[PDB]
Amino acid sequence: TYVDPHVHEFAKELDATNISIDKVVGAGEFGEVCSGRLKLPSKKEISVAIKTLKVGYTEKQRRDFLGEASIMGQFDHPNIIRLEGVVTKSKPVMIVTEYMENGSLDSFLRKHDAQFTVIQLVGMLRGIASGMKYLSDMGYVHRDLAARNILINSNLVCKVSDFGLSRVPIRWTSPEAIAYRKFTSASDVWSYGIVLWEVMSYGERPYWEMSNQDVIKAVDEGYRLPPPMDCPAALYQLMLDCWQKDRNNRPKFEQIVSILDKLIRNPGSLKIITSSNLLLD
Repeated sequence: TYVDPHVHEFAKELDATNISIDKVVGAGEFGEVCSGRLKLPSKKEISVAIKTLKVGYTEKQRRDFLGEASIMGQFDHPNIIRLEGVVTKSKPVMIVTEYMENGSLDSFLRKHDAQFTVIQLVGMLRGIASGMKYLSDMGYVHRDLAARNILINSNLVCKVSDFGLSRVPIRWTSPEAIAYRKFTSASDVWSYGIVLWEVMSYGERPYWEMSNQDVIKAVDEGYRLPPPMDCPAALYQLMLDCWQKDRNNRPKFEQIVSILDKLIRNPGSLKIITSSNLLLD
């Protein structure tokens, strides 16, 4: 079980002598983002992502910044970004996480439109579902599950990131969560359906640039995102199931993992294909 903080309980204090910065990767919400190397206590050296808190931060910025680490540090799963530790006893304050060579999944897929096999895409999707199954098992609702918040490593393994918004983005949010803030693991399953569409669409924006008001109304009326080009029937059906109006009828993450595993095991089933406008379901 996840425990809501809203920390040294769940984050290791790293010695900065063990951190080296290699590359600066622009700015983040709270400070700079870079990558580098971390020397572990066993002397092994690994690549890491490093984020710092800006000079002259406010106490609220510090709390929000480190709050993400206190959440991430609760999880230890191959499809959830690993927290290596924090530096708080010296400034700038830092959060150190596993390095992901290929960055955010949506921007990565946009660079490689139609360049992966359907089995490669399903492998990515299975990793994301496995990470979500763990988070939901822990009682955590993500609330911001989207391809931009999944990171992908050199071996194409996808891992859930960005713990800033959840606890024990209209296009990605379930209708009930929009209507009255009913956030549950089933609203994360809705979001997963959107990520499934993003992946199969190679990082197309869900609902493109539709007015937010129209995204809300259309989805409420029963309209759904259309099948991506050449989308396996099984995967479009999975999207539709994740997008059931009644949250009790959506699959659980465990079922999603199971569905994907069966597709990986019988790849011929992916050969059955479905045949900027929404479809009435």
